[PDB]
Amino acid sequence: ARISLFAVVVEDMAKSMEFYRKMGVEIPAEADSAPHTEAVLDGGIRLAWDTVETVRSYDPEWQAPTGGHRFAIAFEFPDTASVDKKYAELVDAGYEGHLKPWNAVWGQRYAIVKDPDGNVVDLFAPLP
Amino acid sequence: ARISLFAVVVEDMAKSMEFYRKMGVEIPAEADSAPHTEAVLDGGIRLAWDTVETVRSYDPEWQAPTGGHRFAIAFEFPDTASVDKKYAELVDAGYEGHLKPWNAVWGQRYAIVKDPDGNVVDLFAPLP
Ligand SMILES: CC1=C(N)C(=O)c2c(COC(N)=O)c3n(c2C1=O)C[C@H](N)[C@@H]3O
Ligand SMILES: CC1=C(N)C(=O)c2c(COC(N)=O)c3n(c2C1=O)C[C@H](N)[C@@H]3O
Repeated sequence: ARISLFAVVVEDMAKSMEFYRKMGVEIPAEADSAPHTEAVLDGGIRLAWDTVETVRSYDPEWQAPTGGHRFAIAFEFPDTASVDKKYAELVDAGYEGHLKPWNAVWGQRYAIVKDPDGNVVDLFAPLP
Repeated sequence: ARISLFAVVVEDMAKSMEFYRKMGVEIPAEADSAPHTEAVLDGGIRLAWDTVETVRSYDPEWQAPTGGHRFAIAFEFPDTASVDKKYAELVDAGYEGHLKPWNAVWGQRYAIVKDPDGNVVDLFAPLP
């Protein structure tokens, strides 16, 4: 078997797409009306989003979680200043800043925001 | 920016690695002792796991969620019978089967298991 796709459950497709569009993700046209949307990553792994309605049609037991994230999506920037700047742009836009940029022990400038559903999105670049 | 990595928070690295090894993922040697492990996917996107201890060193607010998944990892199989068989192998091994194989409305044989931490893992193949 091969990992082909990572999927995220969204309360509101259009609101989630606004966020991922801003992150730079290539979002299919008209995705705001879709029950399921896919973005294509290098190598052809897919990032997909499904509405809650969609999920409950085959997985009615689904309920949102509460509390911390089990997962994160990490976006790489071409330099460390770009991390700080994008963090600032996202907070401005009203997105939740979770952890302001810092120099991480593992050698990257790092910062953490949340998507509209509260999913963890990491911003990073390698340290000089 | 580019999506570079997807990260999962694990309570027990060795137990999570046993699971992902069984799914076919190429796991670095000695990963059971690591605070952070990465697997490489086509195109060079990384799948990473971090221990809870690791996460709390910079994100002490982290707590596990409760209830449903916000995310899933989807593995593709070369044919639909392989879905049923792998589902069975995983349940045998003691992993939680969440939804037994079915023919999904979107045109795939599909099944859902949970990893040791309760994360959702999809098994699928396209329908003839
Ligand atoms: C409308 C629709 C699709 N057109 C689709 O392709 C798909 C996939 C594809 O999944 C895979 N793995 O390729 C999955 N869902 C869907 C879905 O609802 C809902 C599921 N969450 C599932 O992931
Ligand atoms: C020990 C260790 C690393 N060697 C490492 O490389 C890394 C990354 C790399 O992340 C990126 N994006 O490349 C991230 N963490 C770590 C970490 O703890 C902990 C974080 N959760 C973070 O994701």
